[PDB]
Amino acid sequence: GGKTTGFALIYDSPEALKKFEPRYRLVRAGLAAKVEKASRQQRKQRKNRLKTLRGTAKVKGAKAKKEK
Amino acid sequence: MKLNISHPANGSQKLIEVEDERKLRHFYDKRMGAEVAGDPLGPEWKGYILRITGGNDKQGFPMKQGVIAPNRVRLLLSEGHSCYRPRRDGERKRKSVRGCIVGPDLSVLALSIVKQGEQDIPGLTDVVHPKRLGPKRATKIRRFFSLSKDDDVRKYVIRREVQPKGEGKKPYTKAPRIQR
Amino acid sequence: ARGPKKHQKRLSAPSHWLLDKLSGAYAPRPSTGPHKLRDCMPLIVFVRNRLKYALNYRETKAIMMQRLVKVDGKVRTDITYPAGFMDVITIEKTGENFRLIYDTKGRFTVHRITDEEAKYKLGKVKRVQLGRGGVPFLVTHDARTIRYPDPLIKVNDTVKIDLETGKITDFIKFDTGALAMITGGRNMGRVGVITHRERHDGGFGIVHLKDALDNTFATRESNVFVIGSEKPWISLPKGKGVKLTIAEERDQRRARALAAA
Amino acid sequence: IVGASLEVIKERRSMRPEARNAARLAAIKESKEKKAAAQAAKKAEKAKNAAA
Amino acid sequence: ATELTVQSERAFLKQPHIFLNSKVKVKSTRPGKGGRRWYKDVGLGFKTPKTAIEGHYIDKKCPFTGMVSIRGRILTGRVVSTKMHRTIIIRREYLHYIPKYNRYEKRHKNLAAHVSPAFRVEEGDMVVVGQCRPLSKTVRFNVLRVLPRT
RNA sequence: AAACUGCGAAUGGCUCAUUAAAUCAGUUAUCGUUUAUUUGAUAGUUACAUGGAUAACCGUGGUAAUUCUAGAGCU
RNA sequence: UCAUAAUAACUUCUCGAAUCGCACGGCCUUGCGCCGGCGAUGGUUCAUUCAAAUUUCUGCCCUAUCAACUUUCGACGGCUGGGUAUUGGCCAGCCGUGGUGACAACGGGUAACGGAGGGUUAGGGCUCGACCCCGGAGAAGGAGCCUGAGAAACGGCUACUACA
Ligand SMILES: [Mg+2]
Ligand SMILES: [Mg+2]
Ligand SMILES: [Mg+2]
Ligand SMILES: [Mg+2]
Ligand SMILES: [Mg+2]
Ligand SMILES: [Mg+2]
Ligand SMILES: [Mg+2]
Ligand SMILES: [Mg+2]
Ligand SMILES: [Mg+2]
Ligand SMILES: [Mg+2]
Ligand SMILES: [Mg+2]
Ligand SMILES: [Mg+2]
Ligand SMILES: [Mg+2]
Ligand SMILES: [Mg+2]
Ligand SMILES: [Mg+2]
Ligand SMILES: [Mg+2]
Ligand SMILES: [Mg+2]
Ligand SMILES: [Mg+2]
Ligand SMILES: [Mg+2]
Ligand SMILES: [Mg+2]
Repeated sequence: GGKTTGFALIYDSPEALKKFEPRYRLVRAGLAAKVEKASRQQRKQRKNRLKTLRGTAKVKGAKAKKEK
Repeated sequence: MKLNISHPANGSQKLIEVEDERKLRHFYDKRMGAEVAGDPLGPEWKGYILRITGGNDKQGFPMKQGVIAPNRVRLLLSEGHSCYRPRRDGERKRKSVRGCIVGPDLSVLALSIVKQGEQDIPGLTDVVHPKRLGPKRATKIRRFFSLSKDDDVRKYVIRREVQPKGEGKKPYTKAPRIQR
Repeated sequence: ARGPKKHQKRLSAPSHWLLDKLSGAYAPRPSTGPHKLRDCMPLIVFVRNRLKYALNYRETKAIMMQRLVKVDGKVRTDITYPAGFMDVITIEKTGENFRLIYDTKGRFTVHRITDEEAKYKLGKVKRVQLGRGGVPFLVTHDARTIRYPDPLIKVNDTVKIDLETGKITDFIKFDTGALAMITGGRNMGRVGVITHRERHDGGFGIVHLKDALDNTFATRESNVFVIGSEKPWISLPKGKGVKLTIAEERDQRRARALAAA
Repeated sequence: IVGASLEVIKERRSMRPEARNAARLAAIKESKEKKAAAQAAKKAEKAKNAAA
Repeated sequence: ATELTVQSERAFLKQPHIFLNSKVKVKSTRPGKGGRRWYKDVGLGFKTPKTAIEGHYIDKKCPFTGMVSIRGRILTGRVVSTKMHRTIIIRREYLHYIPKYNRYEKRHKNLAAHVSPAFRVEEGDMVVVGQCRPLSKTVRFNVLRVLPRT
């Protein structure tokens, strides 16, 4: 046929739209940019790797000098 | 067999290498937490008395106060014991610790200075290190400076200075947010 | 089984919620509160599935965080809050008030009420006795306890609640000739007048009612809820709970359809 | 302590009571005049705003 | 029932919280208040027998002058064994229906109940029992009424 | 950020080895008991504010080896 | 012998707020004085909610080449206690001799988790159900325990056996 059916939302102000709309819809319209992230497994693998360090896990190279 | 010597008064620590056994003979058969004289270590140690605090075995196990044995024993360490850090509420784990009787088997001793001698140590007692933090509670601030009941404890807190990374601006001051 | 449950499986939820068997595997699992789990009205089901104000689960909690919706004059902020019989739901921003009441088919329906009527409630009394210090008190069907009540009030009666100060203002005795609405059983939602009551020592007494159209039915005492003597105090929904048979419903359906169009 | 060298601590603990007494009197009046200034500023401003 | 003596045991048998040594004497109609024997009424149209109120026996499991409440089912049966001490066995008979063959068959069950010294029970008599809390390994009912003999 | 403290981790998901009045089904009882959380009520017998510890952090180490840990100094 | 109240006493003995965030206000003896709003987090008892543990009645497949069974060291009941969140032969002492069975007990088989239900149909039936919903049990085989409102927990700990 030549008929099409969908859904529509009309917002009071442009600022009210960005407050309630989901992010993925914003990317479709081009208002907002996409989020850059790593894969789901790489994020999970990194999370479990940091469970073996206690305190100031950002830099842990101090243990390289123990062997001399 | 290394020695770890610490100076609580000056807040300084040092590590020395000792290879001659007859100097270490007087340390043997002593218990953890006892008093010993440092004279056999050398002429520079005259007038010094030291306190035995702990040590490590050759395999790496630490000494535990309260167990009388020259060898090492397996124990069921609960929460609150010395060489155990539980990972879960109510957890109990069986571990192995080395006794509190000093012997030739251990690899490192830990000991501290109780009484200063006439001579100085080249790298231990000739330098001092400052404290890190001042008091934060309200009553402790008053006692430290011997203030009266109403002396505006706000004004007497210790404040240091810090500056940004490379902004070129002036440094500012930091304060501890008095509690109680 | 090693503790209490926290999940509700779809296809096991109460039937009167009218939930589709597809589109997911779980159900809202109403939280603990003043009303029983079997017969309650979770707020998310009311807002999203009946009023259709919120599209999905994510936006249902967005409304609640703004404290827009309140029940019995006090704002509630959890989506799975168990509402029940006689509760008053007020949304000030849109400007209407709701009362939760059964229809003739045994399920909750939307029912507009005026602002003047949305400031009082009524509930069945559960027990009367002396508390700590000798102070008398009673508890209603929605876990409201009130001290210093009228000594004439006994169990199984109903009391009008101010809902602003929580004080009893008038009451109705439980006796023959009263007007009552059923809350449980197969005769759920019917409205009738108590004809007479028969009691059995050892529990489970029964009462006989009579409909407006001279129909007759019976129910256990635990399912009868007095709402008035004559001219019921609350505003009844459309149909007044008369329970037309299946023959009349299709007769009425086509008569209404052809008359309008 | 790192914040104050040893000369600072004993200087502050051994300050004579006369200096401390002056500090209390200087501070107590500073707040009093500060409080009074805010009290008069608000009461007069509301009068002219109401009039015009 | 036939009991030779009331105090024939290691300890002293008495109803709890019934004070018996008072200097002043006061006469009251109430059962437990004045210091005389205590008893209650079970209900459900069950009348306290005369032997209970005026008897001297001590029993902590009797529905009358005891610490047991009766609630639940009420059943009937015929006694088949009376050879224990204050305990009897009753026999209940019924008919089970087999659907395929469209007819019934006989079945029976055995029940254990506690009998109070107020009643006198013989073999082959019909009794009425009421449910109570567990009093033993296999005793959960209490005798209430003894039907008259033919 | 880190670390102390509070809460959760006893729900979910998987499987059918054991089990023949046992599990289980419909129907009763708790006047024979425990109950975090939610909801509603409810407690008149130096004070303008009490006392000692500990982690993160700084610094000195051990063991081939693990989400192992020692002794010293602040709050 | 309930709710609740009163009296004589008792206790390594409790609880009755030394906690936190927004607003910037009002009195006159103007003292760095007094009073005052709404929330968060806690707290003793009763009620409620999600429950949980025990408990009444009736109902399960084949087998007699299974006919008598249960009490050494509780098997059925009485009494005084001990223990448990509580009842109870659940356990300790003392005293009686009972309890189930041809209306099929007791024992052996099950290529047996139970139920809602699936397949096949004149009616009556025969057969299957590990499996999306509800209840129970288990985490290689056995036992023991810590924390907690809730576990005899195993993506928690201790020991032996078997693997590694
Ligand atoms: Mg009842
Ligand atoms: Mg919580
Ligand atoms: Mg927990
Ligand atoms: Mg589960
Ligand atoms: Mg699978
Ligand atoms: Mg509360
Ligand atoms: Mg009482
Ligand atoms: Mg007993
Ligand atoms: Mg026989
Ligand atoms: Mg089967
Ligand atoms: Mg099997
Ligand atoms: Mg199955
Ligand atoms: Mg199988
Ligand atoms: Mg399949
Ligand atoms: Mg396996
Ligand atoms: Mg907890
Ligand atoms: Mg398990
Ligand atoms: Mg296990
Ligand atoms: Mg696993
Ligand atoms: Mg698990």
